[PDB]
Amino acid sequence: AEPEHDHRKRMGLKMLLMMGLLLPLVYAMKRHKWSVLKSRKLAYRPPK
Amino acid sequence: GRQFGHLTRVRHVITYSLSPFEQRAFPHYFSKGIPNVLRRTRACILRVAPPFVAFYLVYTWGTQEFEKSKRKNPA
Amino acid sequence: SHTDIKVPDFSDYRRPEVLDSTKSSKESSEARKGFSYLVTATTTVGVAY
Amino acid sequence: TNIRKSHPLMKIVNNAFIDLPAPSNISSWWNFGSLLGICLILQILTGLFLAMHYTSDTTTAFSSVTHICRDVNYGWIIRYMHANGASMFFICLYMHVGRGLYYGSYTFLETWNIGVILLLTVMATAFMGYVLPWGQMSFWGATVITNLLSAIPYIGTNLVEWIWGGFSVDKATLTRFFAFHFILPFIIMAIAMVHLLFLHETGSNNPTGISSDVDKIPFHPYYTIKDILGALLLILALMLLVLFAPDLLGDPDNYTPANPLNTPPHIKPEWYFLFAYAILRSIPNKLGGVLALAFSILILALIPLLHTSKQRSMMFRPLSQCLFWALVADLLTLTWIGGQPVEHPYITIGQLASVLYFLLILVLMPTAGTIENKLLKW
Amino acid sequence: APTLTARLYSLLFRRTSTFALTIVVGALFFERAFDQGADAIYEHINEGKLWKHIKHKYEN
Amino acid sequence: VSASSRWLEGIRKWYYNAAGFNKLGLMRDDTIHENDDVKEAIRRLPENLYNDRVFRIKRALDLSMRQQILPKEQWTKYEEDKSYLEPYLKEVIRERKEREEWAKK
Amino acid sequence: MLTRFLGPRYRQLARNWVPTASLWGAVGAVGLVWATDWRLILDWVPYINGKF
Amino acid sequence: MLTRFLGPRYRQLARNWVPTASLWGAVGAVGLVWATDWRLILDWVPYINGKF
Amino acid sequence: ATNKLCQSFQTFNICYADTGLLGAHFVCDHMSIDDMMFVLQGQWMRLCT
Ligand code: HEM
Ligand code: HEM
Ligand SMILES: Cc1c(-c2ccc(Cc3ccc(OC(F)(F)F)cc3)cc2)[nH]c2cc(Cl)ccc2c1=O
Repeated sequence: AEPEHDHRKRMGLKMLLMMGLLLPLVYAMKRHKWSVLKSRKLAYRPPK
Repeated sequence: GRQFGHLTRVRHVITYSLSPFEQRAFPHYFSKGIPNVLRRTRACILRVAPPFVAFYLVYTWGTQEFEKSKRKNPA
Repeated sequence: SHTDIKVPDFSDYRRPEVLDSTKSSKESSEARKGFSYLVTATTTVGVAY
Repeated sequence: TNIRKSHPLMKIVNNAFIDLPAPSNISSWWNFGSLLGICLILQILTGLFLAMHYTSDTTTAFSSVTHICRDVNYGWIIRYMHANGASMFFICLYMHVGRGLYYGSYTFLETWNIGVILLLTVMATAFMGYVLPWGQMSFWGATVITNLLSAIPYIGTNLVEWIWGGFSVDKATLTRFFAFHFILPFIIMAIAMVHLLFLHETGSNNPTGISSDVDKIPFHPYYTIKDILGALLLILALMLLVLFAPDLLGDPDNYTPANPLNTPPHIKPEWYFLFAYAILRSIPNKLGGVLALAFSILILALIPLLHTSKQRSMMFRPLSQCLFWALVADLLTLTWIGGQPVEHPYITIGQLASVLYFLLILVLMPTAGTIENKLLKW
Repeated sequence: APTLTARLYSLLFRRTSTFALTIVVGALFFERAFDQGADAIYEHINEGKLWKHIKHKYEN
Repeated sequence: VSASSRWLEGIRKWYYNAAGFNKLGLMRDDTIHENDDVKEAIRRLPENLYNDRVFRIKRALDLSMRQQILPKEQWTKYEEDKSYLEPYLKEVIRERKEREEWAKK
Repeated sequence: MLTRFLGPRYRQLARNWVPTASLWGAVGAVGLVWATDWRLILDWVPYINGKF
Repeated sequence: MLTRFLGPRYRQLARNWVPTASLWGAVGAVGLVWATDWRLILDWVPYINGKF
Repeated sequence: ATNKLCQSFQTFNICYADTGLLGAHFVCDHMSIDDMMFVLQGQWMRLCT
C-alpha cells in the first residue's frame, strides 16, 4: 500500500535537520533588521 | 495610492535611532521576555479560556452519554 | 531651545565591543559586519540547497 | 532619475511591494494574506504537474492516480503536496477571515465583499477537486452536493440533470468537473488582484484600530523579511504533514474505487466543510436546511451592517471579546458534531449550537456594542 | 584584523561578486557533506533492515 | 452619592480599567473611529490639542509595536480623562442634522 | 554607428570593470556546473568525486 | 434605520419615478419569458402559440 | 539644476584630533528628499568604483 515509506522517512529526516538549521538563522536576520525600530526613542518638545 | 510627504501633519517630535550593526539582536530575550509573556498570558486567560472549557465539558459529557446509551438495559 | 538636545543612552542595547565611549570603533567594525554577513550567507546557502 | 520609479511596469511593483506605507505595528495575524497567495501558487504549480499524468475517463481516473503515486518519479510528493496544500489553504482562509472580523477590517466594504467572493470560489474549487480521484467519497459527495439544487422549487430537477449531463452522476460529470477545476483557479487569481486593488486605495488596518498615518514604515525590508519567515513556517507545517502523516487529514474510504450500488455507513465530508454540514442536517427539512446552509456563509456579507460600537477594534471591548471566543468555541462544537453520527444526544447539541451561531451573530454582539457605548458615556 | 570574522569580511564578503562565488561553492560542499551525514544517520538508525544490508545473502 | 449612582459609577470605573487603553497613555477620544463627522471635528481642533493627540497616538502605536505598556504611574487616571473632542463633534452632528432636516421639506 | 564610445575614458572604464565581469562569469560557470551536476568537470574536483 | 428619507420630497420623487420602474420591470419580465421560451405564458399569446 | 531637486548642497570634511565628519548637507522641498539622497549616494559609489 505504501512503497514510498522508507524514502519518505529518509526525506523527513533531512527536512528536520535543514529546518533546524534554517529557522534560527532567518529569525536572526529578522531581528537584525527590526532592531533599528525596536530600540528607537521618541521625544515631544513643544514650544511651551 | 498615498505617498510619504503627503500623509499628515506632525510638529515638535524628535526620533533617535541606532544603527543595526551597533546593537544586539537578542539583548534581554529571557531576562525580560519571559515576564512579559507571563503578563500577556495573565492578561488574556480570562477572555480566552472559559468558552473552550465549556466546550471540553460538553464534549466529554456528550461522549460519555453516547457510549452509555449504546449499552442495553435489563428488561 | 535645542541646545538641551541630548541623545538618550543606548547602553543596554549596544554590543560589548562598543560599550566604552573612550575607544575608536574602527577596529571592531569589520568583525561585526563579518559576523552579520556570515549569518546571511549561511541562510542563503541553505535556501539554495 | 530613478528608473525603479519611472518605468511603466516597475511603478506597479514599487507602489505595491517596496514603497508602500504600512503600519509599524501589524502583528503576525497580518501574515496570512501573503500565505494565501503562496498557497495558491503552490496549488497551481503542483496541480499543473499532476495534470500531465491524469485522465478524466471514468474507467481510468482511479488508476491514473495510482500510476502517479507508484510509477511517476516523485509523483507521490506532488500528489500529497497538492492534497495537504488544500487543507493548509483553508486553515489560512479561516484565520484571514477571523482576523478581519476581530479587528474590524470589514469596514472596508469593497475589499470585504470581494473577499466573500474569493471564499465562495475557493470552496467550489476545492469541492470539485475532491471529485476527480473517483473514490467512494468522491462519488457520493458529487451526488449529495449536486442534489442540493433539487430543493429549488419548480426548476430544481432540471438544474440537477443539466449539471450532471444525464440522469445520474457519470463520465460527463467527471469530465466537466475536471475542466472547471482546471480553469477556476486563474479566475480566483484575477479576483485576488482586484482584492488588492481595492485594498491599496486605503491601506491596512492595525491591531489598535486607530489611524496610523502618524507612524508608517516602508514595506521593504521589514515586511518582506517578516513574510519570508512566515512562509518558511508554512513550508515547515506542510512538510511535516507530507513526510510524517500524509493520511491524517484524509478519509480511508476514498482509497476504495467508486461503487454506485452501495453508500458507506459513516459518510462524512472533508473536515473544512463539517461545520456547515452540521448546520444543514440539524434542520429536519430539505429547503429549510439548504437555506440555513447558504445563510451560514452569506451572513458574512451582513456583518458590516451590524457594527454598532464607536470603536473599530475589539482590543478595548471586553464583552465583544468574550462573545467572539464563544463564537470560535461554538464553531469548534459544530465541527465536532459534524463528525459524529446522527443519534441522541448529538442531535440536540447540534441544534442548540446552530441556534447559538445565528443568535451570536445577529443579536448578542450588536447589543454588547451598544452597552459598551453607553458605559463610556458616548 | 586577527579576528576570524574580520578576515572573512575583508577577503570574501566585502564585494558582492565574491560573496556570490563563496555562496555557490559553499552550497556545493555543504550538499556533499550534508547528504553524506544524513544518509549515515538514517543507515545507523535502521541497522540491518534495509535491502542493502541483506542483499549479500542472496547474491553470490 | 446615592444608592444607584455610586453603583453605576463603580461599574463605569470598572469597565474603564478593564478596557485598558489607559495602559497605553491614551484617552477615550483618541480611540474613536474616524468617520466624516469625526474627521471634521478633528479638523476644527486648535493647534495644541491636535499636537497632543498626535503625540499620544504615536506613543501608543510605538508601545503596541514593542508589545509593552507604560509603568503604572503614567496610566491615564479615570477622573482626569478630558473629553476635549465632544463639543466639536456635537456641533458637527447638529449641523448635519439641520441639513438633513432641510432636505426633507 | 557606435563610434561615440571610442575614447580614453571608455577604456579606463572597461579596464576598471573587467575584474567584476570576470568574477560574475566565474559565478555563472560554477552555478551551471553545480545546478546540472556536470560529471565532465566534477570528476576532476577532489572531494566531490566520491559522490559518483 | 434609514429614517432620513421620510418627507414630502421623497414621496414626490417616488411618485415621479414609479412609471419608469414599472416599465423596466415589464422589460425584465418580457425578456425573461422570451429568453427561457416559457410555454406556460407563451401558449396564450395568439401568433406565438402556433410555433409549438 | 535640470530637475530642480534642491535649492543648494555642499560637501564638507570637518577635521578633529584622530576623527572627523566627512559628508554632505543639502536643503530641499519636502517632495525631493528621496531623489537627492539617491543621486548623492550614487555619486559616492561611482567615485568608489
Ligand atoms: C484567495 C483568497 C484571499 C487572498 C489571496 C487574500 C489576500 C489578501 C492580502 C494579500 C491582503 C493584504 C495583506 C493582509 O492584510 O494580510 C488582504 C487583506 C484583506 N483581506 Fe484578503 N484575501 C483572500 C480572501 C479574503 C476573504 C475571504 C476575506 C474576508 C471575508 C478577506 C478580507 C480581507 C480584508 C478585510 C483585508 C484587509 C485587512 C486589513 O487591512 O487589516 N480576504 N487579503
Ligand atoms: C485553489 C487551487 C486548488 C485547490 C484548492 C485544489 C484542490 C484539490 C483537491 C482538494 C484535490 C483532491 C486531491 C485528492 O483527494 O487526492 C485536487 C485534485 C486534483 N487537482 Fe487540484 N486544486 C487546485 C488547483 C488545481 C489546478 C490549477 C490544477 C490543474 C491545472 C489542479 C489539478 C488537480 C488534479 C489533476 C487533481 C486530481 C489528482 C489527485 O486527486 O490528486 N488543481 N485538487
Ligand atoms: C451538506 C453536505 C456537504 C457540504 C458540501 C459543501 C459545503 C460548502 C459549499 C457550499 C457551496 C458550494 O458551492 C458554491 F461555491 F456555492 F458554488 C461549495 C461548497 C458544505 C457542505 N457535503 C457532503 C459530502 C458528502 Cl460525501 C456527503 C454529504 C454531504 C452533505 O450533506
